Amino acid sequence: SSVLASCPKKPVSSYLRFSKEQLPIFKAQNPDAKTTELIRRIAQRWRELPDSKKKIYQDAYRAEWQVYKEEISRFKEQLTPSQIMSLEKEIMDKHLKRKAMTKKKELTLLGKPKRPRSAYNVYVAERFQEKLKTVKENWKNLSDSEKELYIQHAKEDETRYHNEMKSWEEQMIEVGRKDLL
Amino acid sequence: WAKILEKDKRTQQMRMQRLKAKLQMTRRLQVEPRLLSKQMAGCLEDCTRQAPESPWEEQLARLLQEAPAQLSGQQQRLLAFFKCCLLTDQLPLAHHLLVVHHGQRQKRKLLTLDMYNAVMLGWARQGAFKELVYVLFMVKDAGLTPDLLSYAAALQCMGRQDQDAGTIERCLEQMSQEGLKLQALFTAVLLSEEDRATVLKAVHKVKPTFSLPPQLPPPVNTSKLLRDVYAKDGRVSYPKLHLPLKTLQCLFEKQLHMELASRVCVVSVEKPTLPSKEVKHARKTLKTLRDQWEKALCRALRETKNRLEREVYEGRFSLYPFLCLLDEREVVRMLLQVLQALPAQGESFTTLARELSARTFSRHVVQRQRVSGQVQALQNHYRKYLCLLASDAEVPEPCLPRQYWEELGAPEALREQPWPLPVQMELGKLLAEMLVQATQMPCSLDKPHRSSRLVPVLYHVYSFRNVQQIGILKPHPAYVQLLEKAAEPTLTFEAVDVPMLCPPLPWTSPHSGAFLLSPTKLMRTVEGATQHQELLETCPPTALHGALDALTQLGNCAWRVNGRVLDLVLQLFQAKGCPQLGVPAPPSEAPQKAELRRELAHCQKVAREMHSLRAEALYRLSLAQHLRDRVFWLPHNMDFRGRTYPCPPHFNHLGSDVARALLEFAQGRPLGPHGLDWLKIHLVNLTGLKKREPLRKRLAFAEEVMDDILDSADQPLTGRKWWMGAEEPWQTLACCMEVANAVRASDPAAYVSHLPVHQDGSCNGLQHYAALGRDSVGAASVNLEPSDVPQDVYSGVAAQVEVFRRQDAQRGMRVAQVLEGFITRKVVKQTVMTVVYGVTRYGGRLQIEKRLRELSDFPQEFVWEASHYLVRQVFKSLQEMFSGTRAIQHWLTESARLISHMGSVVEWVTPLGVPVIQPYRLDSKVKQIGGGIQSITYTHNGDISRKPNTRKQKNGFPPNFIHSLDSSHMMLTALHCYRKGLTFVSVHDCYWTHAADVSVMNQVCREQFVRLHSEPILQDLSRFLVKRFCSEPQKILEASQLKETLQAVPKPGAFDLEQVKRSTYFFS
Amino acid sequence: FKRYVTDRRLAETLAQIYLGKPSRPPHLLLECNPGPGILTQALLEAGAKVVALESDKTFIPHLESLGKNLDGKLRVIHCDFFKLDPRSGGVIKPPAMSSRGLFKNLGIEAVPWTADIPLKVVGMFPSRGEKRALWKLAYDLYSCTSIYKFGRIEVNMFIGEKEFQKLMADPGNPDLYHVLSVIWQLACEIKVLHMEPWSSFDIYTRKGPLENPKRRELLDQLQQKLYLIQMIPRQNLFTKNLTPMNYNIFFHLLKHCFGRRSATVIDHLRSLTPLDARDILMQIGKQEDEKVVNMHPQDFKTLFETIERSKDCAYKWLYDETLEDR
DNA sequence: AAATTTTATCTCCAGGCGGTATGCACTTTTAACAGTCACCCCCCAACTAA
DNA sequence: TTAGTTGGGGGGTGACTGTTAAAAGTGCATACCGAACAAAGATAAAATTT
Ligand SMILES: Nc1nc2c(ncn2[C@@H]2O[C@H](COP(=O)(O)OP(=O)(O)OP(=O)(O)O)[C@@H](O)[C@H]2O)c(=O)[nH]1
Ligand SMILES: [Mg+2]
Repeated sequence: SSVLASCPKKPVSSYLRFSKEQLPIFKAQNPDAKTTELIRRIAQRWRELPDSKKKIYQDAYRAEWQVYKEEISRFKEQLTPSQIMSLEKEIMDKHLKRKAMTKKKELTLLGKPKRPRSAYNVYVAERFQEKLKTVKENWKNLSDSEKELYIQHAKEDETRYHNEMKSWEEQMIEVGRKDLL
Repeated sequence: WAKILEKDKRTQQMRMQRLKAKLQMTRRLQVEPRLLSKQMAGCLEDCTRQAPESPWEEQLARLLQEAPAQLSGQQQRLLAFFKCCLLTDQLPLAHHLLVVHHGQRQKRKLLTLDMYNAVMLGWARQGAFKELVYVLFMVKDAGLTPDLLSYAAALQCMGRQDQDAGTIERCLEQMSQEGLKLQALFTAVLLSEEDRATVLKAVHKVKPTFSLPPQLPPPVNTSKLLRDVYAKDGRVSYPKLHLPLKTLQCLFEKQLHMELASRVCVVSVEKPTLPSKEVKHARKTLKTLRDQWEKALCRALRETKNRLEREVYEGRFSLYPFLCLLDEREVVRMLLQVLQALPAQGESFTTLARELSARTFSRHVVQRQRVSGQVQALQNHYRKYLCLLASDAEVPEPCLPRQYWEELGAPEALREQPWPLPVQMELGKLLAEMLVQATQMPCSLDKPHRSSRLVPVLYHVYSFRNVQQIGILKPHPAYVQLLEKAAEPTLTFEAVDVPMLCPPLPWTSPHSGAFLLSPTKLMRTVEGATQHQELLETCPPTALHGALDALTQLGNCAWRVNGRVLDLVLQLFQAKGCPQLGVPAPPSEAPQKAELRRELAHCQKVAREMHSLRAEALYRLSLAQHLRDRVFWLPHNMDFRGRTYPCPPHFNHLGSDVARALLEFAQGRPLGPHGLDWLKIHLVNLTGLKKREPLRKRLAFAEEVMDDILDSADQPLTGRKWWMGAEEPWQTLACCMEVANAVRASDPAAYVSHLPVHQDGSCNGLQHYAALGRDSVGAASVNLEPSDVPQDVYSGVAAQVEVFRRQDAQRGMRVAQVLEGFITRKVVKQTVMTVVYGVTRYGGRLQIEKRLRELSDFPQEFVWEASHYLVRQVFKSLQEMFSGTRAIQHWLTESARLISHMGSVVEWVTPLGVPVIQPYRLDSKVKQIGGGIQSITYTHNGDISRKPNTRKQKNGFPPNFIHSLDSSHMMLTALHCYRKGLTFVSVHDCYWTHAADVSVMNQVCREQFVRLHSEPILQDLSRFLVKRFCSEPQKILEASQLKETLQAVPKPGAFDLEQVKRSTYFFS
Repeated sequence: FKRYVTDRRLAETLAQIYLGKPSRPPHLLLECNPGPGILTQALLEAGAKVVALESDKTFIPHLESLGKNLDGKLRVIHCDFFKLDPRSGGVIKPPAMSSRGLFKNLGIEAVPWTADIPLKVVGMFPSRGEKRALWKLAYDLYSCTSIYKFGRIEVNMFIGEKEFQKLMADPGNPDLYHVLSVIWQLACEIKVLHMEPWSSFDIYTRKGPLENPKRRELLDQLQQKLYLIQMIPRQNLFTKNLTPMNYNIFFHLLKHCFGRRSATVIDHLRSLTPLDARDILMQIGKQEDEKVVNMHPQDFKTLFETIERSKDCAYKWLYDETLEDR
């Protein structure tokens, strides 16, 4: 919720502060290089950095940690119960969305076959928000054949996909993902 | 359709990407291990990448070249999991679990040498090298040292793969120089015969001259007591069965079929019910319900197996291999039978757990024997064995049944190993939960389909005992009503609970005997306990020959049922009952705002008790009718002390008068000169009227009332009815019929009698105490000396108690006057019997209260006061009676207490040689199983860390020792009677035999008692106890105290045991 | 250990509280364990009749002597109030008595349940057996047996602090709420009449008075305020569905519902009855996700009566006498 | 050390309470910054079998 | 039922390379609650108590 944004965030870890603070130097060194490589060299010198720098970063992090411990403790007290409901609903929705997103992605990574095409998807594709407006009125059909041609296309798509569906079940058994059947 | 084409090409690209990713880098079984040691990891990498023909065989020698308490619950469960995977042939899962546990540091700690050895053996049985080398890498990284079993597994693998002689010989000198011996390798316990054959082939590829040690003739026992039994010099006339060989083979085939089926079905003996409409409708509904329950059980089992498998694929232990052991149909049928056997009152959850696990192990064992091929070998060996016990067939040289069984060459009997207790309880819990959730039944049974809501058949309710609460599973009441209405005429028994149809398998070792295929235990105990078996195994092999031979002799006795008594008992049972005669009445005949409940509750309680008694009687009578025209045998085994008990519980000869009256010997014998007299004296003894009279007076009284005997034999239920006045009415009727048939025949001397005659011993415990103490005063009292009239202590105690009661009632006590003449030997018998065993006033009071409640004529309001008065007077009367008995009892109790203080349970050895141990210990902590419905609390027996229970160890040492001495006497008597051709079966202290052989049996009894008690039992016991416990060098003071206590034994008295031979009433 | 009263002002105040009814003067007072007999003298001072149910004979003759020339005000019956009507079934020893015989001796005639209160019992609960005495009194009250046969009898007794808090628990206090609280709040109206520390009474042991100052310091460690409570049985306790025949099923339902406290009502109704649990919850006006710890005693009685009033199913309960003693 | 208080009671034929809080040791999870860029999710409609 | 289909246009996570430490999860262990009523008694061990 917007009230969640109102709650303060935890202090950034020591390694990150070093990465953030030392970034503007590295835009001066080589700005065209890929950030991933640059992260490694800052880490490479975080590996070679002296212990005193780590000690001072850790002291600052501890102080900011105590500070944040204080503001968050004060802030979570003054809020209203309706905001409690808002935050709990939003976090539950966020976890559910994360779970769903992973499930859809695992499925799309496992090469699951597509569903059969539809009369309306074909109409939209022929048409090539704005489309939703145009296809709405265009849907009314004065041709019995328009539905019929679609059935033949539906029949053709269904047969190939079912052959893929019976095929796709085989490797999942071979790999070990028997539950997806 | 360009869209279809682009979709197809994208799917093809994604498939190729996934295939490449899987090939280069989901649930997949992990084979290659990850090792902590950097050098070993590099070695594994370079060996894998060395060459396609990588030197796995040479790496084997490279790894084997170096060779420089109680387990936890999780360790035991993992070991059982690995061995069950070995049996089930799901080795990839065992390997995956092993490598996964080898990954994490904490899980690495649990693994021991045995687990790696088992997985190596599994991989060797298939001959694989790569996986065996991987497991060797793991076992070497763990820091363990390979043992004999590892080298045996390697040799078996090399032999199976038909590898050349070089690697084999190399491993040979390595194992030879490391201090190991091939002879020890060929005697390992955990090695199947196929494994030894393959190892032999592999070894003979290198050294063909090597040969196993030759077989030797079995040794014979040489103990003093048992020398004559096994001596080959003398005249022997062993009994032989009357049946021919062909019938005995057919009977064996029938018993094998019954045990393979695992169930036997018998027709009910209840009154038949005409097929009304309601009965047919109920039967149709019940059949439909059974079909639906079967399908639901199948589906639930499949889903549970899938879930448990998925649990293992994450690296966690489960019960998947245990579920895979049996076929699904067998599990479904077992669950359905258990559901059908559930009583209406319900059963405890833990009891259902012990029961469902016990039935699974037996079927697993039978299936293992059936598949492994031992069944055909058993058939052949038993068919050749039966030539000894057939009347027509002959043996070249007669011998004991076990000796012949071993002489032919016994098949090498390999059975399975019991599961640990945690697995046993978890499996039962899972099965019970499956049964509970799977079954469902309609809400309205009588009305077909008014409502479609479905209610569970079984419920889970809590039963509260004092503060404690227990979980109970109770059937739905409508289901119970449906079962009652259907009234099916078929009963089901487990094959173990029904007497064998073929002669029992001889006892050759503590692991083989009794039933042909089903598992049986030589000493009965709770499931977890194993100390008794370990002591039995660690003893010399020739110690238990006497016990095994006695059990086999008792097992091979042919029985039969009495037709007339069975017919009469059916008439009373099916027609309103006769509870006076022990035949329970039908529940239809029943006695039947705060005042009404006080009557309804009593009526319901009486009805419940009558129903339970009728159910038990129904079981016994149905079994008895099913065996009407057949000959059956009853096997035997021992409790942990040595006393023998028949295995089949329902129908044996330890029951009430009905059970002991229905049975009779199958083989007969001419009465001869004294058979009729012995029959008359047995009838008088069964009557109970004359118990303090000499034999002459008993025979005279028998001759006086011959008319009553004849009348009762002719018209039992419609005559003068004299036989119902006896102490044991049903046995008396059978004896009367036997006597009438004998008398009315032409020549009574040639009559063939099938009826056993019982000879029993007076004051047996005090007869052994007086023999141990050699107390002349005690000996004369218990009929150890030649006397003209029987003498017993119990009547004297009763007389003294009555005199005290008379004197007290003179002064005006109400309780003294109320029980004016109800004082009898019966009330004081058990109390004065157990006073020397260590009974307290609490136990005596409870026993006296039980007898007074059982009087049924004593005013029941005064039971408490009467019990107190009687126990006080009895303990006052026994203040100075026994002296030597009490001295021996005190010595035994003090020794047991002092031994039990230092944390060691008491042990001793019987004069025959059977070792005995007391299993009493304190269980401080109790285990639990977290689960769905509830958490079962069980007791972990089989834990030696627990401290001994000093109360139980002192209390039971004096009673238990005397019981071991009695069993030894019975065994010696049976063994020395078998040589003379006698039929001998015993009940603890009562000996049964034919009418004509009673004199010979009495002579043998007296001689064997004298020979047994001629030996110095007490001194040998003291020496053994000193050598076992006192010799331990823990503390000098504790050992000194034990030595001073043990080394002082009571002095013997002045009594020669040879006079027992002339005692007429020693047994009578 | 007995704790008699030996303080004069305390005895006077207790006598005034016991005779706190200006109307209906003659309340026959049944007293337990009179001990020294100071509260007894105070009770006779105010004029009310007394009957002493002395549990020990060592101090009977002193009370008998004090009752001489009292014109029947003081009558001593050697009896123990907590041993009335033993269930053993044998002859009754003199420490115990049959309630019928005692009430015939005292000349008390039975009255209906809806009538007024015949008697009043004044005494103290057992020191270590309060949870036994409460259960026995509850069993006698619900079944209408023993002294409750003759009518509704008040029992005014002193109870300890912890047991008082456990007895007066409410859904507001979830930790102490249990079966005994439910049954004693459904069956009676409990009122707190007086408060008093432990040291006000003089402990009596088997040998005699506990006069050792060492245990007096230990008595401070054992000190707990003793509340005086009043229980008058409720007139509307028995309805058509809850009767002396059905009380066992109600007791078992209450014990089962508290067997697993952290569970909903439906999770227990599924294990107790074959009827539709959701229907019963709807009928008693409760949400499906209702805990057992959130139900007032009236809710429990309404639940039991609602299940019992169902006429659709012939079999509505799984409780049976076979469940008991197993 | 010596007393008081509390507990179980002759053996065998095979026996056991169930739930809720609290602590500790350990391994496994997630959020905290930095920029790049691709994928997934709409937005707003429209059908249909798994 | 519900979720997955196609059109441009819009935006929001996570892919990434990288450390750090608090928060969650896992598995065993001990303790206290229920002291469901239902008379009473004798004796000798087992445990705390001071
Ligand atoms: N410890 C113990 N042993 C028992 C008990 N009942 C029987 N026994 C043993 O079993 C033996 C045989 O008992 P019975 O045959 O009933 O009677 P008995 O002592 O032989 O005496 P009689 O009645 O004269 O034959 C006894 O001597 C005891 O050794 C019992 O309750 N406790
Ligand atoms: Mg006997």
